[PDB]
Amino acid sequence: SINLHSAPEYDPSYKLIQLTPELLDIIQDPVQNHQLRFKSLDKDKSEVVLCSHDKTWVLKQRKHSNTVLLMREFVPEQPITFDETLLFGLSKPYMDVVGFAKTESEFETRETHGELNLNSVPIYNGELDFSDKIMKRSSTKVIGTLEELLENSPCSALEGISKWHKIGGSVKDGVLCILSQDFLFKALHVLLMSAMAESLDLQHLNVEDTHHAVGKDIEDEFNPYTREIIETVLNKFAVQEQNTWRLRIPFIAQWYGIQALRKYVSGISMPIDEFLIKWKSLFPPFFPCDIDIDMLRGYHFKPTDKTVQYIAKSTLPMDPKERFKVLFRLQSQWDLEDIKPLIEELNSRGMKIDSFIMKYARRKTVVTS
Amino acid sequence: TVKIWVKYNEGFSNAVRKNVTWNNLWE
Amino acid sequence: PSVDIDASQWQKLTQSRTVITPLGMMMLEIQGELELPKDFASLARRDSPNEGRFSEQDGETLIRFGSLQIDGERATLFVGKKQRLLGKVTKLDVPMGIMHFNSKDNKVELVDVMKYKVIFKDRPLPIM
Repeated sequence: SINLHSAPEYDPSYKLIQLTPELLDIIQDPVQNHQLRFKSLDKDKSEVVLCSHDKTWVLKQRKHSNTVLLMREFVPEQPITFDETLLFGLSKPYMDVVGFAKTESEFETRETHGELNLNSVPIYNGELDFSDKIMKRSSTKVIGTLEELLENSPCSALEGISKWHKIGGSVKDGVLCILSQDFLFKALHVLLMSAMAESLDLQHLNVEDTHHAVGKDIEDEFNPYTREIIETVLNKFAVQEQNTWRLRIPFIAQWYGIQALRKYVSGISMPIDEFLIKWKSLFPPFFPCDIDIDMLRGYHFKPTDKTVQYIAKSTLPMDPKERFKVLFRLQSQWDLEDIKPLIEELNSRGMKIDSFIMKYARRKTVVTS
Repeated sequence: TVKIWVKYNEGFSNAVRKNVTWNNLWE
Repeated sequence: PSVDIDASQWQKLTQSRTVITPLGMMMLEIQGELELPKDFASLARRDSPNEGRFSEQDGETLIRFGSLQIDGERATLFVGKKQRLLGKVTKLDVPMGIMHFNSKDNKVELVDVMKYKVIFKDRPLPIM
């Protein structure tokens, strides 16, 4: 048998944390130490998360009504002796343990989407007096560097950097900022324009060559396209070697195509060929890309087989039956690949997307009500 | 005489999960 | 604020050296409240060699409150002089990490990893 001992006072510093298989693998990895880290914005209010170098878990405390004792083996200074009575089902004691902790709760860990804390970071639209406007704000405290941002965000380093690149994060005059859609697209256009004019390798762009190409023949005082702006644009529309960037050309073409949809066929339809003409005409001269209407799936619909018109998902109903109804009213017959991105967000319970469509629609391969 | 025993709980209850702050870990 | 989890000590002990972990720890669970005296110091003076209910370990007065007997998955717990509880050794679906939160330096150290627990969810019985 095992002798059970208890201290008169437990240490509440000992706590139970749920270890997911991945968390367990990380913790049980002798190769590296300090791979997991508790992070919080503040001590008294904000949530605490557990982060590796590329993943984030949210902590949740859960109280229970049972007695849970954390006990450890100890070597008695003196032999533990007591008179044995009529104890049956009890063998001779061979071991002593002492309850050193008494927990009333567990700390559960749930995998969660790491996110950036974008509280104090302003939006940059390419103004020339941006430094002044920020300096004349109510909140003087400004996030200086990206390291500070990641440090004070509920996310891992890799998640943070990825999101920062995805949202067009940048820095102007020493203050971190987020480029507006307008300025992002303008900076992209200027970058592409300059890239063609200097015959830069679109598969191997760097910050210095691109920035120099952009600000070569313009005054510094009137040039908002700094090295950081260029680097941001590259980190948004290109992919860097794990050294140099290569443009995501179909993605760029898609962006221009969405803009084109919003500009030319908003509220009105138009032959696909002519729209292709306008779309292509939006690009900087000699820019290498082959456009196709399929790039714009989820951003358009076809009133007729030879016409195209813009549609925003935000204007669609949130109830499945109604959304399918209005989509089918706008267009009687759909191609299978065209309606999916318009209705995917409504699949909350999770199933096969084809079956999901089957519930409200039928094939005949095109799609009908 | 020393008195040691277990007061049996008829069942088991789990409270609602709660958020965790920095002070919750380091009390 | 932010701080890394230190698992170096646990790692070293794990590489070196029943349900008891190699580090010599276990988790006991009882569906109820373990009623212990509020004053160990007073009762330790009345403790007779026959009873052996109290002892001193590393400057702490420990009470011997029961006995545990493990038979495979089955487990039996004797509490006090008059209680017997039947329970089981169950493998945790989600392994539990025991961590020590050092408030002084705001440092966290991995103590151990619990994969099993000895649980007693049924009403206590007479000693025989």
